[PDB]
Amino acid sequence: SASDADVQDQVSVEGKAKSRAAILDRPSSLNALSAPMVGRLKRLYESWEENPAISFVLMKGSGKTFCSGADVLPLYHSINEGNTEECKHFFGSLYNFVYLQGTYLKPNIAIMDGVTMGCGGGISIPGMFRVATDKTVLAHPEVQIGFHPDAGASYYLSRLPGYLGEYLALTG
Amino acid sequence: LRFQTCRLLLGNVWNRELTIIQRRILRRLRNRKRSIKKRKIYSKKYLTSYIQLQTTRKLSLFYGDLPITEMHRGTKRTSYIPFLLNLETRFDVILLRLHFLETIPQARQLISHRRVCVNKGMVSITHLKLSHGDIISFQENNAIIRGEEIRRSFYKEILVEKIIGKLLHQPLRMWRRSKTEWFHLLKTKRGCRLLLKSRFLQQLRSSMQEEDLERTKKFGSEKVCLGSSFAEHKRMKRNLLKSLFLSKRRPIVYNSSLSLYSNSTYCFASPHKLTMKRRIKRIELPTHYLEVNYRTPKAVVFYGPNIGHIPHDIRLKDLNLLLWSRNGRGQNI
Amino acid sequence: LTNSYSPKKFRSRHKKLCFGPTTMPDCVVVFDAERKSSVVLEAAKLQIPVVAIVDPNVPLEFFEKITYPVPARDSVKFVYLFCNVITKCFVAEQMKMGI
Amino acid sequence: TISPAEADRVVRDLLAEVEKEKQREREERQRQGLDCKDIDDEDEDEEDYLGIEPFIEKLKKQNLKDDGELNRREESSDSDSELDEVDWDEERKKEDMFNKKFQRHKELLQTLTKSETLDEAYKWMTKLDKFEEKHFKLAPEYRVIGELMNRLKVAEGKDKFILQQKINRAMRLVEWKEAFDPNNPANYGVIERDDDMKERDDILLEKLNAIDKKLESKLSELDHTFGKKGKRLEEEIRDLAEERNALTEKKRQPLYRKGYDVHVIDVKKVAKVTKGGRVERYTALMVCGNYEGVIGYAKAKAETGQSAMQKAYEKCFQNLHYIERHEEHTIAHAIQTSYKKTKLYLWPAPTTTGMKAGRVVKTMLLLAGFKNIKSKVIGSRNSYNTVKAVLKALNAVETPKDVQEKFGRTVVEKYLL
Amino acid sequence: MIKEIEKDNRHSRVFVDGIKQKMMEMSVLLKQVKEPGARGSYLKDSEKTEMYRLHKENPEVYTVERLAKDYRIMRQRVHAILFLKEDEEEEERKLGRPLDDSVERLLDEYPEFFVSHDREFHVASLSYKPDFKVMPEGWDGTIKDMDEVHYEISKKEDDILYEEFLRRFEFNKLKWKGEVKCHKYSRRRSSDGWKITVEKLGPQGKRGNGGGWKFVSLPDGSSRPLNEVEKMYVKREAPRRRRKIL
Amino acid sequence: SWMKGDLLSKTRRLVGGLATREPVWLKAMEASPPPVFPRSNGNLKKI
Ligand SMILES: [Mg+2]
Repeated sequence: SASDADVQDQVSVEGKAKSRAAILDRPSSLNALSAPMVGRLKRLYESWEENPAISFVLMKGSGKTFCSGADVLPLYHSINEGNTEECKHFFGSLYNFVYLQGTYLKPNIAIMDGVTMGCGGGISIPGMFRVATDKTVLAHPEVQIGFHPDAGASYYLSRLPGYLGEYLALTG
Repeated sequence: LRFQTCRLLLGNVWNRELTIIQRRILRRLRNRKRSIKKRKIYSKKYLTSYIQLQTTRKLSLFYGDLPITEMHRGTKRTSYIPFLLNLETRFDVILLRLHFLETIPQARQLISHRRVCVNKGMVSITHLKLSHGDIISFQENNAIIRGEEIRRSFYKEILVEKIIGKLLHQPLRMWRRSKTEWFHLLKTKRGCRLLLKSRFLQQLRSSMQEEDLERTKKFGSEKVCLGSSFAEHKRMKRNLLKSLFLSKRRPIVYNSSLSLYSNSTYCFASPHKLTMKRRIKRIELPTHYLEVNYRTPKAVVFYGPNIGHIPHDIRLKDLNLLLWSRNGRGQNI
Repeated sequence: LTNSYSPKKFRSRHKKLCFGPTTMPDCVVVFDAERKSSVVLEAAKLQIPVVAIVDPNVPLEFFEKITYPVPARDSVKFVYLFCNVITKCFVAEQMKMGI
Repeated sequence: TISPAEADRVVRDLLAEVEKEKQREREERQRQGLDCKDIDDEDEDEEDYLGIEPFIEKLKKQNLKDDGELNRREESSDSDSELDEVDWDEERKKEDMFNKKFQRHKELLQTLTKSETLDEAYKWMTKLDKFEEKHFKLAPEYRVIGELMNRLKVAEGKDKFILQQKINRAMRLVEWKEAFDPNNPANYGVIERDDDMKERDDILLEKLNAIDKKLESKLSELDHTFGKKGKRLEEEIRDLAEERNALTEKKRQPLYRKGYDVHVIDVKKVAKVTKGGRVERYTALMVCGNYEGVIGYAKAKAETGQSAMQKAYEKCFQNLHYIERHEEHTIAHAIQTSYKKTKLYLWPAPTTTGMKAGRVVKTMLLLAGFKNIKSKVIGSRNSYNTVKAVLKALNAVETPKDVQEKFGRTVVEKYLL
Repeated sequence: MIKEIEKDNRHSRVFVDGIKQKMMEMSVLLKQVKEPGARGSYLKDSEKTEMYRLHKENPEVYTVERLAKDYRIMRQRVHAILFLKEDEEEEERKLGRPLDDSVERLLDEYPEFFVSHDREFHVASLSYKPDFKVMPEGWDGTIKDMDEVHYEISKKEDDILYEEFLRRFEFNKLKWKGEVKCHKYSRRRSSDGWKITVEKLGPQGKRGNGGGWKFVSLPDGSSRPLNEVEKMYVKREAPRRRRKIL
Repeated sequence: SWMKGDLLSKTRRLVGGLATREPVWLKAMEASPPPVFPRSNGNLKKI
């Protein structure tokens, strides 16, 4: 159709010789993940894993922000309208993408070139390679919004040395 | 006339009985063909003129002295594939393929003399094209001689091809004296029945079965057999190593396991053995597109011919200069 | 390198008799700033990789045949550092095999 | 084999068995009433089952005429196998090569059963593993083909179709890989004498190394030696240099590759002028190919045409290119190149078209494995510049894999779309 | 413990003694692989006699599609085999004795003396013409399997070839029985004259893609719709919107 | 020869097509590929 021209702009693809890069380009929301963005990302990564002409995949972000987490305003307005189905579908799509990232058959590399919050770490930290820069800032302020560090953040924070996972998940 | 074409083509393209003198000539002709094949590295005209002219001559002889170059030049196509596939649907060619007759000139004489029917109507057009659905038969007063000659062709075919060269590689004169006794047995229906039900032909059949099995190893058949059965072949070695560890850390079992593993390793790793003895050339049956009932005899066309199943004795590398076929896919390409 | 199986004859004290290598090298490491030898041309002719230090004024015909360029001025200290790093890496990999 | 007396025995037994069955059926009928008009004069004189009696009379007459040697072999009639021309020494060397490997294998399995210590048992197990992984190792492609054949015997319908096509492709690839592997020394020859090659090269390598150490030591002791001893060391060094030169000559054996066809493109007489007259030599241009995408060429000059062809034949395997083909029968797209003043056009064609080319282009395209290409040589038809333009054209084709890597995008055949 | 080793040796001996069997079924599968769809086995005359019995007994259950699936041949060959067996029994009823079949049993008992090529299913011959499309950079999507597309092409060509065979074979069958003239001196006028077969031309007379609508117009002044034979005549003379397969 | 590309890609295509036997250095180059830098447009700036 023609209505998905905004989603294809929100999740761009750059192709190289044997590799593909997914780029987050939602500068209004600081690259916050919506349901169509997660659906497109899941479709792209499934097709790239199936393709034997692609060696490894990438995930980048455009702007000063890598990914500011999930776009919760749409879920808030959906919960205000009574039905809870939209939030549900967004959540199993996001956790399905995180599970795909954790079990991915080819190498995957994330370039973290800015602020990473919430599920932004959840789509990248289960990957095989992770590149951090001097602009990379990682925080988990889910307790200060009334929510919990989901999207696999209870997997990798709990495996940090000592009790640093608790400090990060409680203080943000 | 026709034996002299062997001197032109340096091999037995004539298909009648050779004398002693003609066999002595063929020895020298095949020596010439061997010395020419070694000489091909230093020949500028080998591909474009020599091999192509010899292949075209062989194809003309194969289809009953037809002008193959002229008729193919009538079409504007470079490759011979559609031309040869169209030739296989001719009425005289099909009458040769069904083994209702022995040569193309016999078939042309029978069709021209108004003695073969297509869909119960007499058709005297030797170049007629038969499409799928056509029914071929003979005349009612003609079919009994055709049945007798078809039986004679098949039984003297087994006696003159499958018995002379398969394990009875006898010298010429004593085999010619021996053929009288073999011909007397075919005089009766009881003799043909008893030759069919005999342990002689059963041993010949079993040896040819084993011989056809051995030729499959040139394609790496035994390696595919090992690849199918990799897990249990490994499990045999796991069992041997487990037994030789457990029952040794503190002997018929060891000898039995060693004999089994060595038998399996020999059966799966032995290379293909191409022996000195020449392969017997077998009569082909056109069952991919022609359905035959040899009792009357009658036949029905139900499909189209195949470019890889035309029974010419031309090598693939020579004939590829005319066909230009991507061989190996099974298609008419 | 391209004619390494050619015969050689002893003459005198001379400039000393040396034969070519018995095995063809799998790599050539070159320190030829003034291009006094035909090493890069013969190695490119024989499909052998070349590790060399490249000056700013290297010709395109020589630069095209250098598989592993190292852009530097070939000072004594840099050649020492280059060779020390090469030596240490080679013998650290070689000690990992029992050798 | 089967004795001819055994054949006479079995045919006489068959005729006897015919007579015994006839008399037994005659007895069974005649005891139960049943007159035997269908037994007498219906299996004896008026059977005529094949119409073979005139052939018997014709053969009987031709067997009582001439004399020769009755057991003399002659030339066969249905001979001309024509693919039975392979050098038998390599094949009878394969047999005892496999036999020596198998005997070594049997010896290690018998040594594994003769151990007493599990440290020794583990050591001989690792020796067996290193032997089997180097001499009795099955290629992984055959494991893929075996798994696919396992799925195929229980497949039906669309799956049976698709698996048959996939295994057809795999069998073609493994046959090609086994026939044209450069790592197998069985895929090489000698050329006319101008693991056995492995060890005969290793012994010469060790001899050359020993001679080089000896030469270095003698040059070392020559540097400090003056007088007649210096001359004696000089003569000793010259003898060592002669030995090393001869041993270096002995390693230069040119090899040809099996499964390749080599063809002459051009043999020319060239000339040079001196004060004594014209000096005439021959140049030979030749091409080679394995019909599977590998093509090469060489040009040589010698005193005679035969010698020039021989030098080019020895040189022809030293510059081999790999050419990508589309579906093993044509080029991916239309290509136009020029080398000097020779312009070459090549056009891809569908699968029943054929090769439309002049002899130089046709020979090179045939040896590279193409089947359906149209071509045109425009301008100069210098055969050597034509060869070079053909190689320039075939290396400038951009395959769908090349486009896919160059642009970072998926390239699809249009009929699969 | 040693009983486990004995069962392991039994598991090894049941395989090693049956290696030659596995090589035999592998040879048949190799015949099917190297020529895709080739059935690798040769169909015997006794199997065709059994096919004729199963068709004559229960034609509603043992149909052409079922007999083709069971004996792994094409439906065209099933129709041909059934016609030839019908003719064989008509000839043996006219003769009074069963026909001689020496050639058939020589072919049945010793198939290894001969080469056969009898096919199971149809594989289409593709013009492997290079023609490519570059997808967009952000294309998510799955390329089709070329074996799947080859299967669909082959099945379409199989359906076409089957119906063309059916039409030509039924026409030749009732030419064999004697309902088609085919000889110019057997085409004679009736006592009232000639029947005609009148086709309606133009866009307003079309019966569909294939030609115009037809009626008969008898010599007595009456007209009638087409018969079944006349319907076959209509169907066989239509233009076909394809190139010639085989 | 007439093949295009650098040493690595040309050697990969030759080895894959079974034209040349695999050299010893081919795996060492594939493990540590020669370095690549972006296009620079050739305008060197005065420091
Ligand atoms: Mg001119």
